[PDB]
Amino acid sequence: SFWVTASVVTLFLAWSTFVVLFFSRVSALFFTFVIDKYLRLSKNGIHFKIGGISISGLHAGKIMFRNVIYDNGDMTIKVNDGHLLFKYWKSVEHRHLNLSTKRASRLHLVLNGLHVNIYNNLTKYTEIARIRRFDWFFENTNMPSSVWENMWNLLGIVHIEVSAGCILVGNKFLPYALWTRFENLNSKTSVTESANDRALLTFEGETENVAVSLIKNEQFDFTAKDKDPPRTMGNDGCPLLQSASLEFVYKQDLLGYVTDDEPQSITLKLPLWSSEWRFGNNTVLSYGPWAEQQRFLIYSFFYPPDFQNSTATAMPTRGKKRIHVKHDVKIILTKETCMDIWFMRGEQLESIRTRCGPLSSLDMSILWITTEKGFYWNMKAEFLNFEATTSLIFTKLFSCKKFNVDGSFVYPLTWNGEQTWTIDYAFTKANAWFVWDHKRLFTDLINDWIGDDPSDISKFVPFRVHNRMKVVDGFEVIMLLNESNWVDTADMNAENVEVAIVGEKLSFECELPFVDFLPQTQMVKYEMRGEKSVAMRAKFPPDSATAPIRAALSRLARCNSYAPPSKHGTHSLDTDVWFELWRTELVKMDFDHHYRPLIVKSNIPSDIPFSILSDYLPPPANHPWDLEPDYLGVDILIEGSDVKFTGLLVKLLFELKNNYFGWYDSMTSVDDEKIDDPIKLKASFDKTNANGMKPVEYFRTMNVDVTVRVCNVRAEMLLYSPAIDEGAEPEKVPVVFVEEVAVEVKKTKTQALIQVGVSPACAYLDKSSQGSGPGCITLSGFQFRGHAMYSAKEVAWNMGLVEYGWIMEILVGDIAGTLDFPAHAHVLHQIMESLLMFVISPDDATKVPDRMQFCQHGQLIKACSIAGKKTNEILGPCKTEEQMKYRQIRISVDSVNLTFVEEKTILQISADPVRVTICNAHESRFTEHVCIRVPGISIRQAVRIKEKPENIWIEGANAAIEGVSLDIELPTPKSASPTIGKERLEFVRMHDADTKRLHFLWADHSVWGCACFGNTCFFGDVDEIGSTFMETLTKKKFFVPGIERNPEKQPQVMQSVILKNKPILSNQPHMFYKKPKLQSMEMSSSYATFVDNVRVELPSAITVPQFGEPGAILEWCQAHQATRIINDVNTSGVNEVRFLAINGVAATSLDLFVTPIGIEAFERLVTAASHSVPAINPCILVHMCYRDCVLKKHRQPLTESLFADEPISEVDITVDLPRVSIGLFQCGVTANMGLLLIDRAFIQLNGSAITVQLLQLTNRDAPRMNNLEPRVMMDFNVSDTLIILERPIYEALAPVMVSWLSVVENFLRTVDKFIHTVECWKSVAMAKVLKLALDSTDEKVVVKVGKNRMGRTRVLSAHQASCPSCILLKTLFRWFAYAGNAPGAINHRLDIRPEFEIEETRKTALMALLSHWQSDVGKELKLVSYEDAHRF
Amino acid sequence: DGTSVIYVCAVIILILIWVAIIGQRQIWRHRHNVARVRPQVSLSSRISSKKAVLLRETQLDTVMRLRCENQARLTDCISLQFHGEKPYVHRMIAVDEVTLEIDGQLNRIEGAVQRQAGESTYSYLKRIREKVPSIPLNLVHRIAFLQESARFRPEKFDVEQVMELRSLLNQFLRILSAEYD
Ligand SMILES: CCCCCCCC/C=C/CCCCCCCC(=O)OC[C@H](COP(=O)(O)OCCN)OC(=O)CCCCCCC/C=C/CCCCCCCC
Ligand SMILES: CCCCCCCC/C=C\CCCCCCCC(=O)OC[C@H](COP(=O)(O)OCCN)OC(=O)CCCCCCC/C=C/CCCCCCCC
Ligand SMILES: CCCCCCCC/C=C\CCCCCCCC(=O)OC[C@H](COP(=O)(O)OCCN)OC(=O)CCCCCCC/C=C\CCCCCCCC
Ligand SMILES: CCCCCCCCCCCCCCCC
Repeated sequence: SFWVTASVVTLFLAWSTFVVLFFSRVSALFFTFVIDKYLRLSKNGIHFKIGGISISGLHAGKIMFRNVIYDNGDMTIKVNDGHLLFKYWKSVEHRHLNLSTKRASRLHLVLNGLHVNIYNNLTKYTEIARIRRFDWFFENTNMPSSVWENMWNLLGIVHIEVSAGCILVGNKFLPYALWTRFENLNSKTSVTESANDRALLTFEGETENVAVSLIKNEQFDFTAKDKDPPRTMGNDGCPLLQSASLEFVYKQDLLGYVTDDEPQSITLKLPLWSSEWRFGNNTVLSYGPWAEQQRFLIYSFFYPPDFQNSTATAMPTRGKKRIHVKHDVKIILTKETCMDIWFMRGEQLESIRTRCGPLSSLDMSILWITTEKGFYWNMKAEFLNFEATTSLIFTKLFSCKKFNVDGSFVYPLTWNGEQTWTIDYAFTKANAWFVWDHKRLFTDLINDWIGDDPSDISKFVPFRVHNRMKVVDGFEVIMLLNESNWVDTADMNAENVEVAIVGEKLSFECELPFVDFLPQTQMVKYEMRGEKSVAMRAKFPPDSATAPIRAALSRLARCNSYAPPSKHGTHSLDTDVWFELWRTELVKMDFDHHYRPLIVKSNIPSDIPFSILSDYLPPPANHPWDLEPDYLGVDILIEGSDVKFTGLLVKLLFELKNNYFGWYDSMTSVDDEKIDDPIKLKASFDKTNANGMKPVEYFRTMNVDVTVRVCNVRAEMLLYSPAIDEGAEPEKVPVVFVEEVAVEVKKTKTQALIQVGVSPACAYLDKSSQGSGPGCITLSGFQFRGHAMYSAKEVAWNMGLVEYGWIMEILVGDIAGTLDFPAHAHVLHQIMESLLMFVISPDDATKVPDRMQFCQHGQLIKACSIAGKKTNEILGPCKTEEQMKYRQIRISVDSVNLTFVEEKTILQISADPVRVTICNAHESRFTEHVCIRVPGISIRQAVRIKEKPENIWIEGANAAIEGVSLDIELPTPKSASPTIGKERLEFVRMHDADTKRLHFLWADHSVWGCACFGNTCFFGDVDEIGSTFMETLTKKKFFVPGIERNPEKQPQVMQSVILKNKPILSNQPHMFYKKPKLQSMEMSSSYATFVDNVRVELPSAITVPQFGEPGAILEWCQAHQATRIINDVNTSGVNEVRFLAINGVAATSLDLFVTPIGIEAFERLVTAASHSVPAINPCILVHMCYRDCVLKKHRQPLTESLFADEPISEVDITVDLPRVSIGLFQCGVTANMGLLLIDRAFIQLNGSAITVQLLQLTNRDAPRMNNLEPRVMMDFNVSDTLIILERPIYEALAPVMVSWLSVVENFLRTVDKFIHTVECWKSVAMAKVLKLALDSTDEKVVVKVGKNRMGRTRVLSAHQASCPSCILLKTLFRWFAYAGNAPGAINHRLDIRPEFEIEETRKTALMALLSHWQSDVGKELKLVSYEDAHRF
Repeated sequence: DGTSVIYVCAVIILILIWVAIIGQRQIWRHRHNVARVRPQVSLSSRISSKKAVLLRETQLDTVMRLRCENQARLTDCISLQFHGEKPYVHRMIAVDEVTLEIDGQLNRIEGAVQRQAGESTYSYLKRIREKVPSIPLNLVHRIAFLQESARFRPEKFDVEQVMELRSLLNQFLRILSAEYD
């Protein structure tokens, strides 16, 4: 029947399916029951279960298994499935295990789906309970060589294969669990011969994939205290050490027994215990502060602190089993490896993403025993081609070809003992970019890493960190010095002004002695040295209007450097774009930081109610100025220097101060600053300055004592060196020798004292081709003192400081010079031209970012809250502190003795102590004032007559202006409110009541005072020097160094404000760079008999100064003093016979002596001026034309659209005119002298008596040297004069007229010739340069370079883009800079044709060249608006 | 012959059953890749037996209780050989002074015992004061503040604070011994 066979077939199906696919379950049940019973696993608290096993494959060595679970209370080991093969058919090679021979892998284990979950460490916690006698815990938890050798001989190589495996570390009490996973693990466990030990076990293998991460614990009750990870890769959590392959070699000596008499050694015959890890491709290896917190939590759980003072481990003795000493870890990165650090700043994810090359290794020796010094572990990392980058807008951070770290970490016996960290950093050929935003970013990273957990004495462990950083084979630090701290974030062709400090060796040491628990003050010292061939290089954007001028100046300057150029740096070797201006051999910077640690007192775990807790605690500070300030001692030394000086040095120092120690510490990309609504402008500004989110102690001030000392400075005063004459040595760049420049800044809570001291300085000017000789300028000394007065009234805490008073005092010593004419006058002219052009930099000036336009209240120029309170609005425009502060400048020049030497003439200009004062609140008026005090300035001239073997000089002319005392009251600045005076008075007397440092506001006087007088606090309560500053009657030099020993009295000149009773200048030896290898004899004699003869004593022999020993520059200055014009009493002559608002005396007196021979000597000077004109560089002419354009703000007829501004009244003058006494003399074979005396006049407009008298040296025969020669007069007088304009005899007089008029006519003709010579030279040289630039195919010489992306941020950007006569000049600068035929103008060259003398042709040539250049210029010319009137 | 038909039907159905079971098992094995599927920290996700899970949970709870109770004794004989001269020794003495003077003295039958969880000197002193109202409320607050200032606060802690804490502890012990003869 069908039923019977159906039942039979159903039984077949059921039984066959059960026995082939389900009998494993029942067999596993049986074996699970047997195994835990026989070995007592359940009794010992071990959970064991098998979900499947095979029994029919034993005769093939195969044992399949499934769902094997093993838990022992600490970790759970689970395997999804697998099989165990014992390949018994592989013959055993030897009777006994021979460790020195190869064995077959008779044992093969395959595990599919291996789980390992480590959740507890019961051994350590039971030990802690036992050592602390926690009996409650100890009860609640409810808890052979022959055989080993035979088993290892039978098994051979244990081949273990894991298709997939995961390791999970964590439990229910940990917020995050460490998830480690891998795939395709093939490994071979083997035993081999071992020296000193029983055997060596090796565990080699590979994994085809590996990844570690921190995953979220689902059982955890996360609260607001817990912080989310910065980034997650989906469900995998926060990544850590992702990789594509891993090769591991684990070696461990199986310990034997001690055979020697002495115990086991700590350094001899160490048992081998090592681990090697080689990573493949795609190793990412991320980390961060949050991962550090999770690591601390997990490690502190699984490895709890027993708080027990350890003991030095007793080494096993003879006959006892040996112990392991140390474990060695070697990690090798076989490919390029990333190493990222991620952390959160507010709501933004920051990162420090680094990279290392292939074969970058990490070594790690971990001591496994304890000695009498405790235990320690070493570390040796080496990253090849280590490159680091940040997440800022400027992402470049660091790069080097090799990075080595050697760290040693020592832990003492006592758990509370002082640990010692010794970390040595080594870099090879490292280059870095430093911005202050990097410092801010790293400070935020360190603060995040430390955490916000409170400090506990029961958890406090003192420790010292010894950091030593070394850079070898060259270093390079690039600092971005764009004005207003703009940045170009473009990856390529970044148009940033960059300064690079390069050198061979860089050092940095820093000890961190955190050995006190919450100390009142923490002291940390830093040291940094640049040790060999140090240089400073400056780069400017190629189309920045400064780079072409700088490059032309560098190309055309004929300078010889004593310092060989440095070959160091990586991104600054391009000399065409990088300007190496400073060269030194040592720069050492020392920092001494004293600070109060910033404790977050809101995190103190206080269970006491706040109502009575506040009673015991001291009252909190209401203002940051109520706190004791921190301290920072800065000490910088520049040992020697060879400087290519220019105004760019001053500009770069100013930008360094602004961008690194000023208001502009934060970068601003040139593409983001687009905000027009002040409401949202303030909102964005407010978000960055989160004052409400910080404690009051965050804004604690810091006293800083800066000491910068620059020693043995030889500076090149770069200029356009003249043309070379074949027969003469080329004229080099002038060199300035300064022995020392000392800068001291003493900034305190309420004031800052800036003090600059300069030693005697020389200036050797090269001998010109004309042949007069070298020139010298001598300065006896220079001192600058600046007193800045601070207040915190109505100032935002982010700024926390407003400056209301700024007193400056410039003290210049004695200026003595002996210059030739006209070469050195031209040298000074172009030196001043280049210096002023580079310092001002009108086309390079940039707009301040809107978020960086701070106010007197710490808010922005637009959208200021305090100004909003006025006129009852939410926000209004406040005013910057520059417009409101009281500024006063005192300038004193002890003396000035400059001699201009010609072949037959010298012209000495001598001056008395000159005082100039600028006071913007002078007397009761709060407007700009200028006060000039010139007690006397004289001009003398000597004309050489050489009819004798001894030179004969006479005083051809004289001048003297005495008693100049002028007070100029400049009008109010344009666009200023009518009540600026009242506003400034209220501002000044508001930020002064607490200190009263500007005494003139509180003096009870009808006429107020100024810092012009001694009515202010200047480096002391009493302003001693300022009291008698304008008192020029005594004529007393102010630059007299001295020491004041009263701490309350202000220090004297050249007396350090940092030290006490010590001068700011120290005469110490320092390193320096050595040198590398009339026309008628009768008429002239006639004048010599009457005019006073003088002796001219030039400096003996002007040599090149060399620094040598200290004080040698002083000796060079003392040897080359001012030229002396010594009068002779025996030859004394007729030079002496005589008979808006501006106030003061124009001059007390005005003497003037003139002879025709004196005017002849002026003619000599003028003729010498015109001769040297063709030898001038045309580049200075291009420079002067460009200066005209820029100083006019490029006010072309095309750019009149940009000028729509739309003194003009109340100009009054009340001055006293001098008593003019002019004495003329003329002798011709006989002597006639005319005396003019004008009495004092006054302008309100009046005059006084005028006496013109014509004398005659007629003997006493016709009605002391010339005892027979009196003077007979032909007088002429005027009684008075009032102009009110308010808005025979012929025979003797004839020789006078025909001589004086002849000499005056000759002088005027010479002047006209000089003027026409200069004009013709200008036209011809400009045409020559234009034609040469037009006929040039060099790539660099081009009208526009680059995209000029930084040009959008520059003031006068629209103007300079439409000075077509100024874009063309910039191309000419690029022609001088880079054209190969540019040195074709270093030749003394006159007109190429005789036709150029005619004016029309030389003008039309220039016009035609301009026309030819117009088409080339117009391609990039961006026209402001449009002028179709000019187009027609 | 119907026997041949029965045999072939049995063979085909048996092969289909075997291939279906083995295919489902293989799909399950392939899906459960331990290197791709994120595991769970729960012990019950790996151990099926409730008894073993409960035992391990109790062991973890005991470990956490030990971690709470594991408090370092800063004032130790060999720990005073170290420190001793350092400025922070006084707060180390103060933090252990409260423990030694109270817990080491009030470890009697009727004395209160600090809780293992939420161990607070302020709360423990409040519990003591509830039973013994003779001690003023100022005394417990000042003692707790002194110990807390020693442990966490940056205010200057020196010999004066140690002497004040010792005097207050002596007064507290005197009153508590008067109330506990
Ligand atoms: C991320 C991918 C994961 C890759 C893993 C990389 C390497 C990680 C592994 C290290 C494996 C550990 C080696 C085995 C332990 C060492 C043997 C041992 O010490 O047992 C004790 C005892 C005596 O040794 P002593 O050193 O004197 O004792 C001192 C303290 N015990 O040893 C013996 O007597 C027997 C020796 C053999 C026992 C070792 C077991 C043999 C096989 C091991 C393979 C391990 C497989 C695990 C890999 C699976 C993937 C995670
Ligand atoms: C010596 C060889 C040449 C060196 C080459 C690099 C030249 C770098 C040049 C000039 C900058 C050097 C000064 C560096 C620290 C500046 C000191 C300072 O301002 O610290 C102040 C700061 C707080 O100021 P603010 O946050 O602005 O707020 C206060 C009120 N607003 O207080 C402090 O933290 C103290 C600073 C500790 C001094 C230690 C700094 C050591 C110098 C590091 C320079 C880094 C360049 C090294 C990179 C080279 C790698 C190849
Ligand atoms: C070969 C390369 C080196 C050769 C170059 C030589 C440069 C020429 C010479 C001297 C440089 C001028 C010295 C300037 C000293 C700086 C004085 C100063 O800025 O102090 C003010 C400031 C205080 O104000 P705040 O902190 O903002 O307010 C705090 C309120 N709670 O001080 C500070 O912040 C820290 C002081 C650190 C200054 C250290 C750097 C000094 C500058 C240059 C020295 C080395 C020059 C090399 C770099 C040149 C790059 C242009
Ligand atoms: C702004 C006037 C500049 C020239 C005056 C200073 C130079 C004095 C030396 C005279 C020779 C220079 C001739 C003109 C060169 C531009």
